[PDB]
Amino acid sequence: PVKLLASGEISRAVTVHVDAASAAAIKAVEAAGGRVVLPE
RNA sequence: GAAAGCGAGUCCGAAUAGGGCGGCAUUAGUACGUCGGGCUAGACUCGAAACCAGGUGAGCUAAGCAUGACCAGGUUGAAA
Repeated sequence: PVKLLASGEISRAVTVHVDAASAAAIKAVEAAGGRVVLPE
């Protein structure tokens, strides 16, 4: 499976479809505008 | 990180000392080739004494069995 990690900092609206993400990765996509969709 | 796992953080720990990593001030790989070296094969070439497998030999020699052959001449003089 995939994973999102907080390294880049430009801020933009993005909708991510990863299988998991780090605390500061989710709390970075939302703060910049956008949703992170993790399955059931 | 032993792992679960967490993630530019993570591991010991009960939070503060530190290991390893990131940013590093910071630069990049991958495929094929030729060459250096490594590993694995007989591994630069040549050489054992030996160990193991299957077979060949008793026409030599050691013996055994079957059936044949051989021992001039002279001396001594047992029992009965």
